[PDB]
Amino acid sequence: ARGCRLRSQLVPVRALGLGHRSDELVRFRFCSGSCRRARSPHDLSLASLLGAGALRPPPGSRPVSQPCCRPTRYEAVSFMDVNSTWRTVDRLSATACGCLG
Amino acid sequence: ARGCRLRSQLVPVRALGLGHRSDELVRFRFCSGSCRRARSPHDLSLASLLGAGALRPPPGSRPVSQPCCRPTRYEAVSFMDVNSTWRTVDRLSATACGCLG
Repeated sequence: ARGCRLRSQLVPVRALGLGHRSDELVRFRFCSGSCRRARSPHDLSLASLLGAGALRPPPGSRPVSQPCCRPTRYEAVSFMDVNSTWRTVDRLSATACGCLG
Repeated sequence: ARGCRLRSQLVPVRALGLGHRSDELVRFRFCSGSCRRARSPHDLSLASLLGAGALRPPPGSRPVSQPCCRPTRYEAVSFMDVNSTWRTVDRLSATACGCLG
């Protein structure tokens, strides 16, 4: 369950950051989880260096020592707005995940 | 400086987690930094949902909501071990970065 995989949850369209206020619930899918199984020699050494405190913190976010769990395919989310007009946002919801990079 | 880019530092071979203990340092390069401007519509909605606490937490790590800063190219690293034998690991060090999302 902690490993990289497709996740999903019903959420209101208004929470999607699309500028709409509809309370209609739509199933939003996304990717999250560990990708340690797909780590390369570079990744393992980076992980070891960080674990040993051998690396000085570069400016900004910490280096990721493994591929990131990201969508490999997407599908559109559609809904009716306040005027009963159909709206569609293409490729907004994930349909598959992978350990990329 | 906080944006995704190639980083570099001299590090002890012993800290690379290779099992081989050397005594010289090697130049190790990696990638780290932000990719916010590279967010896709999916990433933006995921970020909107996470920002509002609209998603229950999936087991393990939180989903990433922007491409990850990862290497796009690598190079070998070689070093002489404590018994005077040269060792090498292909593609151990990064030579270029990209916002892989």
